Amino acid sequence: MIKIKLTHPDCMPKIGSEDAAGMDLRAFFGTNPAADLRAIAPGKSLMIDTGVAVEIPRGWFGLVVPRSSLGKRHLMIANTAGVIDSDYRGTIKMNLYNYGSEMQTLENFERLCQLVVLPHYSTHNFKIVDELEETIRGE
Amino acid sequence: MIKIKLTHPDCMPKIGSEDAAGMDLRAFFGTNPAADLRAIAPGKSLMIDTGVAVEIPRGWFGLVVPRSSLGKRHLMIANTAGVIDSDYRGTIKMNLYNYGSEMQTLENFERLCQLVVLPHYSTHNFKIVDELEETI
Amino acid sequence: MIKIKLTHPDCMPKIGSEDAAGMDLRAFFGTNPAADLRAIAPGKSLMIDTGVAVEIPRGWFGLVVPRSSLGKRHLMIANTAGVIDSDYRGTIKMNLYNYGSEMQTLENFERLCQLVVLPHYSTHNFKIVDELEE
Repeated sequence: MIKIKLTHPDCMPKIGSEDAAGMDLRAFFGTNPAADLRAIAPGKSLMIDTGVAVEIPRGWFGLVVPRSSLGKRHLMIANTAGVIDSDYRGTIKMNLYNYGSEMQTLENFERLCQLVVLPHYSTHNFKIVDELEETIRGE
Repeated sequence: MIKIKLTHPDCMPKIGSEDAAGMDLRAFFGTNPAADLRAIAPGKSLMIDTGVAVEIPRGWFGLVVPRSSLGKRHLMIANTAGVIDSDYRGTIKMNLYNYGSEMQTLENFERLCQLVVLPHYSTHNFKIVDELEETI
Repeated sequence: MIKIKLTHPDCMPKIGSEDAAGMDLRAFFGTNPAADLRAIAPGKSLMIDTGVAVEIPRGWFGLVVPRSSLGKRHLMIANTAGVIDSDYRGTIKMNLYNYGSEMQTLENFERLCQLVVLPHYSTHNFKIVDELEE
């Protein structure tokens, strides 16, 4: 199981169908009255908290990518894609960058990125060698 | 298996060796349009049909990313990477954005993006908790 | 296991905790003192050799994405993300594009991208179908 800890109950990611690859992470601007909206100007970035901390199982990791709706807004994750290790315990942040020409305003709890949980090879299970075994593709 | 449905036979993804991570998806502008080349200006985007609809096995999903040759052309997917759920049944689209400084032209049936099919954890197998466990 | 061939010993990817999803690929500019620093101006790109060639097991592949810290530097992989097939035997390259407004400089052997090794479905295990099930 993925264990999920929420800063506020409304940070709960949007769960899709049984077949969904991912769950939608939402902006969390806080609970104060002024937390209703935040704006990202063209060429600027904003570190957005999701209010979601996760315990991903050992052997898996979290991939954070934009929702397709982010594409129309010309927003991207500044570091392209978030990689959430299974030992990470803080809340997931989305550092969103405005590569378009118009200012983008976001609502509190708006769905912005997908969290997909995938398996990975153990990064300690490697061996340094002097030559690798050749293949037709090679290069 | 990956079930592949083609709008036109020339939409067939380019499948490489047994060891290839992904298959190459192609632009689809129609059978034989007069405008077989479409230009994308700097700062502009173009929604491109691949002509490819897939059924991906349950427990897996499709990741759509540019081919490496798009890097030199300064084209990205507007939403960075496509996420194709295993219950998606339309054709895959590539919304390509020109982030560079010069016009780029795409050709009908040109290979543009890779479709890699990857496993994912069930998004329903979660539990909300009050506190997370520290790490072993 | 993953087999790794390094052009120079200092190219060794940064290995993290046992839980780490990936290992950090480093810039490899050479063995020079002339190789200490490179600059990438806004709107420009630099093809960066990692000095790292890998033999990834069959059934798996390598995904190369920026480190989190590249986001603050407004550097991206020009082709968004690297896809390393299990039969690729050259060294991994990072073609880094400066999409921001400020100058960036990178040091030799500085950690830049994450390499994550993940399974992929066999692209030969497909059927061409007349019409799909909805």
